[PDB]
Amino acid sequence: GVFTFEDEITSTVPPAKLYNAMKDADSITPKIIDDVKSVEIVEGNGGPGTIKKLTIVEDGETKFILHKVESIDEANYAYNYSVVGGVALPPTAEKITFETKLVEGPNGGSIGKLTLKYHTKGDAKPDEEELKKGKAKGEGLFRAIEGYVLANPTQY
Ligand code: NA
Repeated sequence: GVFTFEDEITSTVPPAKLYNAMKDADSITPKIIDDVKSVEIVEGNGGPGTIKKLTIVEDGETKFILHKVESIDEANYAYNYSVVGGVALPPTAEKITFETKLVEGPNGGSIGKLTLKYHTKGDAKPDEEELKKGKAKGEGLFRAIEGYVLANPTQY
């Protein structure tokens, strides 16, 4: 089964810029996140369908996460990707998607929804903590991306 959660948020950065930064996740993430060290394309051209491998060190031990790029709606400032392998997936959970949608803000800010789709195996329901870890993680990347942009205004 699949279980969906939606969270709403705002940013001072206009959505067009956040979106650009969002598309450049491979580049930025290793810089902003201490534990992320690299992102490599395994197969695909960076578009939807692409499979990526993230290398991390956590508590000094190297680990791998596997991502799939789900869709892109540039006109709509939407960037979606799923965690398809690695540390975030318990056996009941087959995948976890993170979707980010941005809309025009009142103050030349961005209005955005973070959607988490938790796909479990069979009738299993999501673990409470995994869900909590996943929400924090989604929100975390968004903030990190926002931070990079504030730090560097003209890059995007
Ligand atoms: Na790093």
